[PDB]
Amino acid sequence: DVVMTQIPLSLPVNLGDQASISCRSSQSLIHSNGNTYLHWYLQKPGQSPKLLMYKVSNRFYGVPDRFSGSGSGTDFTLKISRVEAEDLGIYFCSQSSHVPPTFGGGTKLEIKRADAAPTVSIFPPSSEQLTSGGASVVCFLNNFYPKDINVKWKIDGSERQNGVLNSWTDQDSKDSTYSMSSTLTLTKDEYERHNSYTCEATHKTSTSPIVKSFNR
Amino acid sequence: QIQLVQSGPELKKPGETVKISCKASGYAFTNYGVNWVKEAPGKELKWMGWINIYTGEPTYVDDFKGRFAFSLETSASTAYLEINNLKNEDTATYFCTRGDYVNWYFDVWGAGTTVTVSSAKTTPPSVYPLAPGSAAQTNSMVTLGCLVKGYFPEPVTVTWNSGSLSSGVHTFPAVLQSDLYTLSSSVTVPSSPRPSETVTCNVAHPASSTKVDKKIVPR
Ligand SMILES: CC(=O)[C@H]1CC[C@H]2[C@@H]3CC[C@H]4C[C@@H](OC(=O)CCC(=O)O)CC[C@]4(C)[C@H]3CC[C@]12C
Repeated sequence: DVVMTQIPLSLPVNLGDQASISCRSSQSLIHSNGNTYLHWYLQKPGQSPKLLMYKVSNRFYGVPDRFSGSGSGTDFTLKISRVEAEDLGIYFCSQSSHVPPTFGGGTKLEIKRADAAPTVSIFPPSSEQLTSGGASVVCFLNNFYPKDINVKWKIDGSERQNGVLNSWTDQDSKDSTYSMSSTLTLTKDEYERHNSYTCEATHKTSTSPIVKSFNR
Repeated sequence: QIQLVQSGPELKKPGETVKISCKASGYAFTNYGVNWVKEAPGKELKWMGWINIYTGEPTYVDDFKGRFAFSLETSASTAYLEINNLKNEDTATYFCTRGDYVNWYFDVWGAGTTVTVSSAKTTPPSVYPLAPGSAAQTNSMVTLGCLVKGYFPEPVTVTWNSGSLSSGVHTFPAVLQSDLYTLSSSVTVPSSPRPSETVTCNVAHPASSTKVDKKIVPR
């Protein structure tokens, strides 16, 4: 299967600039018939994909001339002249020359902002849950950019790796940042075996970790 | 308008069967193939197979051999994909696209149809409050949050103060624990509001006709 690998995964375009997505094939997309069938889709949030352009460089009906395509043989490059808010979402390059048409990659166009560090909050198990014998510790890593963040749960100093559950929110519509919660859930007995529970946030924007704790 | 119109969202247990409807209109049905596309969480957009209106017969890509069956009822312009003996791994969104014989692209995509496979029975969530345990003004600000844990099926709706609090609200996407859903929301307010003034989260689970209001009381 011709595996399309395209990167970057996230393109923090600065609205208004020229942006370049590139895509590459694990084979030549050059057919016996003497043409290249590399196509380009665009899928806005929670929706169906759209045909954007076909055969490496032909704009499908609708696609304003802001979109431009290019390449040959194995490397391709979709290019947006001056980006516009209307055209942000994930981008897929599928080729229909060999069997099967493989879709690869997925490059999402996101916005670029000044680096932000996270408003990391930590919460102990509310009475209600303890009374039912569960124990959920909740750390809220809030309002930060860039999108990647590494979280560590140290319980008595010793790191825990299992009992975890992370969830992110994609770029906030009105403040270009991200957010994530880390939910270390453990049994009440595992819980009151110890004091000290701490959340650890190693992020681009900081010299040393961001730590947060409560002592049970 | 010209489109492929697909069936509604299915919730099936394992070993069942699903028949997704792909009804075409506005265009000459016989002279385009109907292609099918599986989209899976995190997984790639994976071309599943094809259906030839001309001749009828259908082509399957290896992965979707046999259990997946490409039907067709031409008079009626509808195309069908059927999965039998749903494994828990079939949870995805299925697209049907209008495939073109000349440039071989897929230009008219259907809205999609989500299959969710699970042996979980309808369950109400447990709305726990999460009050600080005593932290200070980071810089004159407080953040509370509710933890809607243990439900099925999706979705749950969480509002603070019944819609009044939008900003600072970050409802995180439902994640899974043993078939059931666990999800959380956080609201951030100025130190003046709490506790001078009340903050609450309203958790509604339409699936089981339950609305819960847990008032965040201090610690
Ligand atoms: C109408 C319709 O549905 C269209 C949409 C996409 C089209 C298919 C896309 C892939 C190509 C592969 C081609 O390559 C080859 O010649 C074989 C050798 C190789 O694959 O490298 C042969 C036909 C097919 C399979 C196309 C037939 C018609 C399709 C199905």
